[PDB]
Amino acid sequence: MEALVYTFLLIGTLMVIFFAVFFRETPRIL
Amino acid sequence: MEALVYTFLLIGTLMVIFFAVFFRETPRIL
Amino acid sequence: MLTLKILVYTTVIFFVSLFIFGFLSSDPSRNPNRK
Amino acid sequence: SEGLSESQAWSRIPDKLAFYDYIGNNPAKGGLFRAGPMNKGDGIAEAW
Amino acid sequence: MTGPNPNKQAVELNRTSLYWGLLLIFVLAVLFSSYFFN
Amino acid sequence: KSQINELSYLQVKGTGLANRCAEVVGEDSIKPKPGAKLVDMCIEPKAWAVEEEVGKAGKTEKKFVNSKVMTRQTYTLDAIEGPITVDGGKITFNEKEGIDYAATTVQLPGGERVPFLFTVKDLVAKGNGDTFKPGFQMGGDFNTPSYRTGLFLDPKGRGGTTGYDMAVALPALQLGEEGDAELFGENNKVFDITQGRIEMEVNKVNAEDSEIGGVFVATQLSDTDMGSKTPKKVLTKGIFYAKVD
Amino acid sequence: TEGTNEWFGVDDLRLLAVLFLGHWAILSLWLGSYGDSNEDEDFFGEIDYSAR
Amino acid sequence: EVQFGAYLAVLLGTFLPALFLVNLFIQTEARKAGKAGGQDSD
Amino acid sequence: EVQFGAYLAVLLGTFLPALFLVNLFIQTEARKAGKAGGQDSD
Amino acid sequence: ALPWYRVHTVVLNDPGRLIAVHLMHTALVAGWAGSMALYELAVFDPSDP
Ligand code: CLA
Ligand code: CLA
Ligand code: CLA
Ligand code: CLA
Ligand SMILES: CCCCCCCCCCCCCCCC(=O)OC[C@H](COP(=O)(O)OC[C@@H](O)CO)OC(=O)CCCCCCCCCCCCCCC
Ligand SMILES: CC1=C(/C=C/C(C)=C/C=C/C(C)=C/C=C/C=C(C)/C=C/C=C(C)/C=C/C2=C(C)CCCC2(C)C)C(C)(C)CCC1
Repeated sequence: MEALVYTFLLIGTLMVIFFAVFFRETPRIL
Repeated sequence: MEALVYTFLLIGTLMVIFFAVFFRETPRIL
Repeated sequence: MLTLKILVYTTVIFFVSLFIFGFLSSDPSRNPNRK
Repeated sequence: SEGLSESQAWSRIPDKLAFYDYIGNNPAKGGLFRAGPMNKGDGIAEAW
Repeated sequence: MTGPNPNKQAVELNRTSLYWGLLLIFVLAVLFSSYFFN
Repeated sequence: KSQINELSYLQVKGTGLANRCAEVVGEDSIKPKPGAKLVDMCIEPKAWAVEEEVGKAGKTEKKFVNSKVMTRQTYTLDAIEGPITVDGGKITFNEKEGIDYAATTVQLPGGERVPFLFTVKDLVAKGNGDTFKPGFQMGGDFNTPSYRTGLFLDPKGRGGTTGYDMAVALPALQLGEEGDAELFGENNKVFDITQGRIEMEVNKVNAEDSEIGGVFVATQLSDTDMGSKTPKKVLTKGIFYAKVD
Repeated sequence: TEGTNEWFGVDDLRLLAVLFLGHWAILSLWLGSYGDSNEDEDFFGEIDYSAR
Repeated sequence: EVQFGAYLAVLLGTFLPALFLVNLFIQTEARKAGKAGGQDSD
Repeated sequence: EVQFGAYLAVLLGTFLPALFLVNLFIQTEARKAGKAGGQDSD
Repeated sequence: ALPWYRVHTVVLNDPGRLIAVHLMHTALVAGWAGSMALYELAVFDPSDP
C-alpha cells in the first residue's frame, strides 16, 4: 500500500519536471 | 488516536468562528 | 520473439540510417557563418 | 429421483451455486461507510 | 502560441466567502469524520 | 547419437543442442548381460506441470497446471550410469553416478515461481520382462534431496549447518521466557529428503549401437526452502535415451 | 541462439530483408537531394557550401 | 479499531479544500493591492 | 508492516508545503495582473 | 471579478479552449480508468474464481 505512495511521489516529481521545462517562464530581453 | 482528530477539528472550527467575528470585513458605506 | 526481432531491427536501421545520411547531408555547411 | 441418497444429492450441488444462496452476497446487506471489499466483512470464503 | 486570450478574467473570493467556505469544510469534516473512521 | 559426435564443440555451443537427448533409430531388442550397465542415460523433460487448485467452470478440482521454465536450458540430466541387474523374471536398473539432478524453476499462472530439483538420484527402476523392447516399461522411486544444502544462507544469514540461529536484526525478540519461538520455523532450517516416482517407457531400440530410447513421466515435490514452505507436486514428461552395453 | 556467431545477428533472412529495406529507404530520400549532383565539382576549402 | 485510511480522508479532505480557499482569498487581496498602486503593488 | 503515521507525515509533508508555494506564486501573478491595469485587475 | 463558481465560463465563447478543457477531462477520466485498473490488479487474487 505504501508502493502507491512511492509511485505517486515519483510520478508527481516527473510532472513537476514536465511543467518546469515546457511551461517555463521564458527569459526575455527588455 | 482518532480523538486527536476529533479535538483538532472542533477546536479548528471554533478558531474559524473567532476569526469570522473579530477579523471580519467591516461593512462600509461609500 | 523473432517478430519482435524484425520490429527492433527495422527500428534500429531506421534511426541509424537517419543518423548516417543526415551527417552525410552536407553537415559541416550547416553552421551560422555561411549556409 | 434418480436413486441417490440425501448425502449424495447434496454433494452434487456446486459450491458456486451454494455461495450465491448466502445473505452476505446480498448487495442490500452492506452499509454506506462499511468500506472495502465484501471479503473485509465476513472473510474470504473457503469451503461450503 | 497564438495571440493573448481576450477571455481572461479575474477571480475573486472576499473575506466573507472565505469564512463561509472554511466553516463549510471544517463542519463537513466534523460531520463525516465519525463515519469515515467507522 | 552418431550425428552429435560428428560435430565440434564450436559448432554446438550456443545452439541449444547440448541440452537435447539423442534420438534412437529402429525397433530391435537388446538382452542385457550379467555385467550390463547403462552408461550415458540422458533424461530430457519437455513438459512441466505443477498441481494447484483451479477454478474451472464451476468447481475446484485439483489440476496439474502447465508452467513455463525460466531457468533457460539447464534442465536435462545426462551421463547417468549404473548397473542393470537381471532378476529372476524382471530387469532392474540402479543408477549410481552422473549429472542426475538439475535445478529448474517454473512459473505458475499468477507469477508464482516454483523451484524444484528435477532428479533421478538413487533410482531403483523395475522393468517388465528381461530384454529391452519397444514396449518395455521401466519405473521406480528415487530420492529427491533438498533443493538447498545446509550450507545455504538465507537473506538474514541463517542456514542449517552454518549461519545464525536467530533473527539477528530483531534482538529484542530474544526477551522473556518464550524468546523467538514464534520465529522457530524460519530459524530452524531442516534438510528434507522426499520421494519421487518416474515411469520410463522404451519405444525405440537400436541393437547395433546398443542404444535404447523412449518417453518418461515423473512426479516429485518441489523446494520446501529448508522446511519453511509447503512443497508442490511437479509432474514432468519428456524423452530419454540410454546406451546398454 | 545468442552465443552463435551470426553476421549482425541475422539468423533469419527476414532480418536481412528489413536491414536492406530500411537502409535503402533513407538512401532513396537522400538521393532526392544528392543524386543528380555533379561529380567533377570540387572546392579548395575545408568545407563546401555547394547547393541543396 | 478504526479504518486507517480515514485519517487521510479527513485530514486531506480538510486541508486541501481549505488551502484552496485560502489561496483564492489571498490572490483576491493581492490583486486588489496591485491595482491600488501604492507600496504593495511592486 | 509500516508505520501508519508516516502516511500523514509524507502526504501532509508534501501537500501543505507545496500548496503554500502554489499560494505564493499565484498571489504574485495576481498582484502583477492587478497592477497591469487591464481586464484582469477589477 | 468572477466568483469561484463561474470560473470555467471563460471557455464559453472560446471554442479552442473548450476543446482543450474537454481534452483534459478526457485525460483525467482515462487516467483514472488506467490507474484504477492497475490498482485493482495489484490487489486482485486470481486463485479461487
Ligand atoms: C526500399 C524502398 C524504397 C523507398 C521507400 C523508395 C523511395 C523513393 N524512391 Mg525508390 N527505388 C527503390 C527503393 C525505394 N525507393 C528500388 C528498389 C528501385 C529500383 C532500383 C527504386 C527506383 C527509383 C527510381 C528510378 C526513383 C525512385 C525515387 C524515389 C523517391 C520518390 C521521389 C519523391 O520524393 O517524390 C515524392 C514521392 C511520393 C511517393 C509522394 C509522397 C507525397 C507525400 C504526401 C509527401 C509530400 C509532402 C507533403 C506536402 C508533406 C509531407 C508529409 C509526409 C512526408 C508525411 C522516394 C524517396 C525517385 C527519386 O529518388 O528521384 C531522384 C526516382 O526517380 N526510386
Ligand atoms: C462511480 C463511482 C465509484 C464507485 C461506485 C466505486 C466503487 C467501489 N470502489 Mg472505487 N474509486 C472511485 C470511484 C468509484 N468506486 C474513484 C473516483 C476513486 C479515486 C478516488 C476510487 C478509488 C478506490 C480505492 C482506493 C478503492 C475503491 C474501492 C471501491 C469498492 C468499495 C466501495 C467502498 O467501500 O466505499 C466506501 C464508502 C465511501 C467511500 C462513502 C462515499 C462518500 C460518502 C457518500 C460521503 C460523500 C463525501 C463527503 C460529502 C465529503 C467529505 C467531507 C470532507 C470535508 C471530509 C467499490 C466497488 C475499494 C476496493 O474495494 O478496491 C479493491 C478500494 O480500496 N475505490
Ligand atoms: C559514410 C557513411 C555510411 C555508413 C556507416 C553506411 C553503412 C552501411 N551501408 Mg552504406 N551508403 C552510404 C553511406 C554509409 N553507409 C553512401 C554515401 C551510399 C551511396 C548512396 C551508400 C549506399 C549503400 C547501399 C546500396 C547499401 C549500403 C549498405 C550499408 C550497410 C552495410 C552493412 C555492412 O557493413 O556489411 C558489409 C558488407 C559486405 C561485407 C559485402 C560487400 C562486399 C561485396 C561482396 C563487394 C562487391 C562490391 C559491390 C557491392 C558490388 C560491385 C558493384 C558496384 C561497384 C557498383 C551499412 C549499414 C547496404 C546494406 O547492407 O544494407 C543493410 C547496402 O545494400 N550503403
Ligand atoms: C457535464 C456536466 C456539466 C458542465 C460541463 C457544467 C458546466 C458549468 N456549470 Mg453546471 N451543473 C452541473 C453539470 C455541469 N455543469 C450539475 C450536475 C449541477 C448540479 C450540481 C450543476 C449546477 C451548476 C450551478 C448552480 C452553476 C453551474 C455553473 C456551470 C458553469 C461554470 C462552472 C464553474 O466554473 O465552477 C467552478 C467549480 C469549482 C471552482 C469547484 C467546484 C467543486 C465541486 C463542488 C466539488 C469538486 C468536484 C469534483 C472534483 C469533480 C467530481 C466529478 C463528478 C462531477 C463526476 C459551467 C458552464 C455555474 C454557472 O451557471 O455559471 C454562470 C453555476 O452557478 N452548474
Ligand atoms: C481534487 C480537487 C478537489 C476540489 C475540491 C475543492 C473545492 C471545494 C471548495 C468550494 C466550496 C466553497 C464554498 C464557499 C462559500 C462561499 O463562497 O459563499 C459565498 C458565495 C456567494 O458569493 P458571491 O456571489 O457573494 O461572490 C463573492 C465571491 O467573492 C465568491 O467567490 O456563496 C456561494 O458560493 C453559494 C452559497 C454557498 C453558501 C456556503 C454556505 C455553506 C453552509 C455552511 C454550512 C456550515 C454551517 C453548518 C452548521 C449546521
Ligand atoms: C520532460 C520529461 C521527459 C520527456 C522527455 C522529452 C522532452 C521527450 C521529448 C520527446 C520528443 C522530442 C519527441 C518527438 C517526437 C517526434 C516525432 C515522432 C517525429 C516524427 C518524425 C518522423 C516520423 C519523420 C518522418 C520523415 C519525414 C517527414 C520526411 C523524411 C523522411 C522521414 C521518414 C524520416 C521524461 C520522459 C524524460 C520524463 C521526465 C520529464
